[PDB]
Amino acid sequence: EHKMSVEEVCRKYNTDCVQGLTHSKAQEILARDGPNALTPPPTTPEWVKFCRQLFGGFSILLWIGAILCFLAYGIQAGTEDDPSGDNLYLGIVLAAVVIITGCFSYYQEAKSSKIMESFKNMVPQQALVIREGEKMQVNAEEVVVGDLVEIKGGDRVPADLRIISAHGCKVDNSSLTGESEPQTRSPDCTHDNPLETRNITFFSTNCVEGTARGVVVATGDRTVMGRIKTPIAIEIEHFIQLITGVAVFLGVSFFILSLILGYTWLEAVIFLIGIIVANVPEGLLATVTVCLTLTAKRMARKNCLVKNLEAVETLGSTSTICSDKTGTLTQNRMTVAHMWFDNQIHEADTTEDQSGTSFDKSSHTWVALSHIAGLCNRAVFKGGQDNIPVLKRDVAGDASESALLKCIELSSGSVKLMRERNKKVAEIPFNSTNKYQLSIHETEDPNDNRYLLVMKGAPERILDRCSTILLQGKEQPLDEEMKEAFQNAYLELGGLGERVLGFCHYYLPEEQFPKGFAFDCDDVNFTTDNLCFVGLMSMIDPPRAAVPDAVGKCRSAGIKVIMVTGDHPITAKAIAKGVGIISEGNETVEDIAARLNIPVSQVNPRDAKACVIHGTDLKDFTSEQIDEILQNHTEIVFARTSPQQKLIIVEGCQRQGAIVAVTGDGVNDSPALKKADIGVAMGIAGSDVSKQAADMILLDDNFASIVTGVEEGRLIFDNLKKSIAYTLTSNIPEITPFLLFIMANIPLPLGTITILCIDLGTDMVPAISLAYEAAESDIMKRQPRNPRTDKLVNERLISMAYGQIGMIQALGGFFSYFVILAENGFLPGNLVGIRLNWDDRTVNDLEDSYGQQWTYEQRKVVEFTCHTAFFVSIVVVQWADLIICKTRRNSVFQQGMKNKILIFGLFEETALAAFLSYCPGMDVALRMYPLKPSWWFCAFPYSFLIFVYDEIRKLILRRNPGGWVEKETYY
Amino acid sequence: SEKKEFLGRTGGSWFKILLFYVIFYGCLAGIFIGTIQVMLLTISEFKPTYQDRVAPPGLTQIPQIQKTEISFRPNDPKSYEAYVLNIVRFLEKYKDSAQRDDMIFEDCGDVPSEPKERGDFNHERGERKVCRFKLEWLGNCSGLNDETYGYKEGKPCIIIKLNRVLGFKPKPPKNESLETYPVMKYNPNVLPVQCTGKRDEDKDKVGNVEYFGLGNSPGFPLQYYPYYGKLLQPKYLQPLLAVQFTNLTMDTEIRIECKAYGENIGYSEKDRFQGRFDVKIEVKS
Amino acid sequence: DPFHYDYQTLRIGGLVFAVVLFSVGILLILS
Ligand SMILES: Nc1ncnc2c1ncn2[C@@H]1O[C@H](COP(=O)(O)OP(=O)(O)O)[C@@H](O)[C@H]1O
Ligand code: ALF
Repeated sequence: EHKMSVEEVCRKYNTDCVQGLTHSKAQEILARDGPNALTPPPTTPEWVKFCRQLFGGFSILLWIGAILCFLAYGIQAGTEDDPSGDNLYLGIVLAAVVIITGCFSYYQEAKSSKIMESFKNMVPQQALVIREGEKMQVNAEEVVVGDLVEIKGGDRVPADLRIISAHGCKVDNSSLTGESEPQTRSPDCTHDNPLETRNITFFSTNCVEGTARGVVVATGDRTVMGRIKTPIAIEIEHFIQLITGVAVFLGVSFFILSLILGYTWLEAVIFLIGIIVANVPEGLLATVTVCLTLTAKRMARKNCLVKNLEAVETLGSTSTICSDKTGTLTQNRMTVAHMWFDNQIHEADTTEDQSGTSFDKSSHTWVALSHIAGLCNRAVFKGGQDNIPVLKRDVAGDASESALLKCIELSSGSVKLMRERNKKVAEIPFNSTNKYQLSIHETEDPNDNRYLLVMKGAPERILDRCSTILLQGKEQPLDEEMKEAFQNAYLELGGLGERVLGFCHYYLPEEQFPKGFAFDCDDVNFTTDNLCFVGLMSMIDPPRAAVPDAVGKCRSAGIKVIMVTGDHPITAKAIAKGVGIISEGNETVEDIAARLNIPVSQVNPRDAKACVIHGTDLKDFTSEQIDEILQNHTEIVFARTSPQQKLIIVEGCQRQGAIVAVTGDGVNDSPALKKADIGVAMGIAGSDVSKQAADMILLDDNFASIVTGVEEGRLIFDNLKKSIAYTLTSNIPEITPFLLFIMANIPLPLGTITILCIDLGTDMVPAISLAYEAAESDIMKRQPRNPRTDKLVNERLISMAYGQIGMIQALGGFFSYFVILAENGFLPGNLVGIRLNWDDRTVNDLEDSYGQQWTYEQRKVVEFTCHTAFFVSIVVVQWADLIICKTRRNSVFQQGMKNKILIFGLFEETALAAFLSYCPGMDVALRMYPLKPSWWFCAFPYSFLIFVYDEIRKLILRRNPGGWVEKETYY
Repeated sequence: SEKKEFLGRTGGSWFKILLFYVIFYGCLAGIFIGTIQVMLLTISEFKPTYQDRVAPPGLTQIPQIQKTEISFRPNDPKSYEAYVLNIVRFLEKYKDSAQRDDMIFEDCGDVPSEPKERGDFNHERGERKVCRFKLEWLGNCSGLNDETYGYKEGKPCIIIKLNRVLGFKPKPPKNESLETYPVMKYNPNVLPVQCTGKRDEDKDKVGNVEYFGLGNSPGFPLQYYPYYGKLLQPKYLQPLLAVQFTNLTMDTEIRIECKAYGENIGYSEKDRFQGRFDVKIEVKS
Repeated sequence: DPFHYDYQTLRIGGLVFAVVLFSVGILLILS
């Protein structure tokens, strides 16, 4: 539907192409066609997440081990009678661990996905459909074929449209032709093919620039679209790869050593399985999933949309926050307070009865200003609003034109009837790059039917374009004293922190501009120069209640805050001072010049911390100059910036290696969100493009949510670091016993069954439990982490896990082993070099330190008792390891034992340790024998030692920040 | 790649982390050694704290056989060298010259008697006295004439030995009326020992068995027990029992289980060498 | 002494201890 004229296309659907569609036909046609929802996948991936989770991840290794143990028991049964299983129990427990881990991970993932589904349906799409000649915010899932739909720059197009009126409209497809370059739109067809003609806008194609009005042709799946990593994730993947490589190397080496020692083929393969399963942190995936679900729950607790749950880690690791001025830092609900015309500041008489008579309401200059304000606005009221006060009346359109229209309605009269009186013949919509919006209107009086070009926008651009100024109805050129008085008024208005526009117009001559002239939205044939100035219109811009506290908290977290905006430097500086970007006492170069009465060039740009750099000067700055600005200054406030300059600033801030987050609401902040590491878009005041491009949406529109997001991101990083530190400690006390068995020829202190039991009883439940841990008191006081230096896993963490805590745990296990052997009769002195006779199946005369002789099985019972004691001792020292791993910089006394799941895991691991030994009949199942009560306290001195050591180290960390201890023993 | 000679090998003054690790490991070894010595203070030297894992000791044999079998041919003197060499190497310590008088050993009863008590386990007295055991009691088994111990004309002559247990006094079975199987000349002060076939075809056809014990009674005399320790009783000569199969078949593996019955002797299915032992014996030609 | 002492009762006492710890661990999270 492209070639036919607007009349044909609007009569094919039996709709009014001028006014719209009444609610009569809309309901019935909605019944015929249904809601326009693009088809999702058939239902969903069903029952396959469960199987993928119990099959994928870091479990495949456990499955291989389980099946290998099962076939080892089978081959043991298929050979000479070997009733001692020792493998079927291992297979069952391994399979049970895998199944339980998979089920728990699936349950958590479903818990998170339920919240994610609740969020994606929480914020719906909308469109300004025209019904009964009025635009209302109707859900895009309702819009039917045949109704008139208006598309604004910076919004998502609801469905396929037949363009009937466009004004500079440009469409970003990026999904149907692959060309991300925005394409100009027009009502007139240009090409026969519908995939390239400039009169049809496609489904799910946001309109970046300009406004257009058209009639829908296709809605729903019968539409043109309907037929056709994160750093935390990469760090986790890299760590998993490295740890698996180390584990496979160690397992292979141990298997070869076992073959040289000649245990058996079955014992050697089972030892390989035990070592490889024990040396990998299989609890990492479940811990990450649990952290993600906790983050999703905490985000839902305060209505904050997260697209990818792992972006919260990026938000936690941020170091610079780039904020917009209005719509993000301010409530974006403004009202006119001060004007300026005829060289005088007039306070707004925002009263129905005009109490005060501050300014005349009948002067010719005021009449012209009111005409300009009411005619250039694109704002429109809502239906059935004639029974509502003007201030409380709902207005469609951007906040500036909305406030202007409200002020005109309260002061002048009826804006809608005034617009209908003066016919509008041309429109150039507002642009962030242009910073000025214009329209040409006719004059109702037939005395001089001269076309009126009405302009509004940034006051500096207005002054640059205009040449004369209306003084009490007259027309005089812009004098130097007039310019200086206008300037002084502008600085006075900016000192109040209020947004100020600039208004100007121009009467087009009749001899050169005839009545039947043809204007263009692309060829500028107007006289957009030497216009006549009228006056300014200040507007109260109130900052949000939570903004000052949020900024104070965020800056205290070591996060620099930059306020990049398109407004004037004076207004931006006043807003920054009000919201705390420029703290009181911090002082800029211009302030130094003003205070010392010295030219700015004579002022050294080193005594000033804050800077209010203009935007047009940024065009002349280079990358090195921008880096110098970002380095030399601590509280930077850019102003008068175009979206391309916003992208340039964001990239320059990125070039220092610093994670930068950008928050915005309008279309102008879309490139910054698309480039920044994490983008935040406001919910109610935000545009569709910005929220589509952003990685984070604030539904309730509070700025304090960013602080809690950074809080949760840092918590997610710290919990993962603690889990890694805890689960990596147990590696040494399992490879070390075999190493000392092979080096000193002492009896084996830790069997493969005990190794697997240690893994699944100490590195399984407490590892996930550490994810449930809350946040400490230093999470919002510590400097942001350095991504290039402070990785998730580093040399300091490896040292802490292996050479400091793993060594202590191995020593505790060895002490338990030695005390068991000495109590039964083998003193430590005559143990070195005894492995050759100890393991022999035919030497039943083995002597000990006392002279008594042991048979093979009698001493093997003692060795297995040593194995069980080693397992229990490792559990006991893992108590203290888990306790010290709860907190990173604070003391466990200050942090508190407020985590229920942690005590749960401690008690469960101790109960498993007790039951695995004292259960009758377990001597032949898992070769674990009861140990005497006096043997339960062998590792107690070592547990106290490790707890004391880490408490002392954390005390040193707190009392001496930045010392060598923080440099080399603070993971 | 690994940069060098511009700033240092991934660091500056490297002798900081290494020094810290040296002190840390030194103190860790020190506390480990201190804990070990503190534990060693508690454990008695004259007796162990725990002995339930040395549950009644298991019988063993001097011809320590690697594959629980004895196989050789009388025609080849080499074929049984691995056995007789190991026998004589252990039995050399029982030679009369090695066991001398004068407060190292002591002359001791030629008839089985009650277990001699040598005082308490305290060190109030010095090194305890030791009974002397002579190869003459082993009779024809001992190499008093031919240093072959059999294996030349007759079939092997194994020797049964009970494992030492600290302060353990075995008691012969009471209620000798039944004692399951009957015994010839039942008498106390002797721990009876019987060698017999395991399977039904092995219970018979094994031939006659001659026990070369002490005092014409197959068993261990109790006058030697209890053992008092390597420190308290160095050079302790435990009683030995020699068994010879004078006549039996050839070229057939005969399975013989040598049990020892007593009230303080236990039995385990898991440990086949506790209180008994199985032997597979066959002579080739 | 050879005769076992600390078992057939270490098993019962240890099972009681493990059951107590199991109950305490499984009851804390609920409360
Ligand atoms: N809706 C509008 N109509 C006419 N002029 C506008 C309008 N909005 C802003 N202007 C002017 O454009 C300047 C910059 O606006 P822009 O860059 O688009 O985003 P922002 O004002 O939020 O920084 C502002 O100083 C404002 O005075
Ligand atoms: F101040 Al804005 F988009 F709201 F630049």
